[PDB]
Amino acid sequence: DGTDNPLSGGDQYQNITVHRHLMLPDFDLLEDIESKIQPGSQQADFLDALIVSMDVIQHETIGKKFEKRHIEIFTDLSSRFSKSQLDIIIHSLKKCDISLQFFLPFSLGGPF
Amino acid sequence: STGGLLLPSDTKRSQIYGSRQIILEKEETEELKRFDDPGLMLMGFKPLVLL
Repeated sequence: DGTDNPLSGGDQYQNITVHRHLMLPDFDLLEDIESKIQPGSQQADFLDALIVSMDVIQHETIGKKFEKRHIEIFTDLSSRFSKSQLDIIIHSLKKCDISLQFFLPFSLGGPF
Repeated sequence: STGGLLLPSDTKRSQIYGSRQIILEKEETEELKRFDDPGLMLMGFKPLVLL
């Protein structure tokens, strides 16, 4: 609905909310995802969320080294993307040597 | 806390994950691992080259 992002400048980085930081998961987050069926009918972007995720990964990897840093994506991809920077994020991900995995809804291409 | 003598129904089962305890009955644990009556259910056939 809104945008409580750690970084959000101008029009870009909108309809995105970094809900949690990197620490021990408990029943708090399990409840939080258990009771967040809300739509929040404002679809803006998906790549910006991943860029913010990797940036905050680099931001909060202080005092706690991580051997494998992982990000997963779940997006219908029905909204218009952004081409503000693509090669820059590719280079930043290679220098960060993190291997993302992309997941997608039932849309790959009887009673399913 | 009184010594004495406890009895099967005087006790529960628990697990303390992270900073929270979870409490169940003996029958609750014995039941959550229930899926089927004994016996095999045929799930079709497969070649002896795939296993």
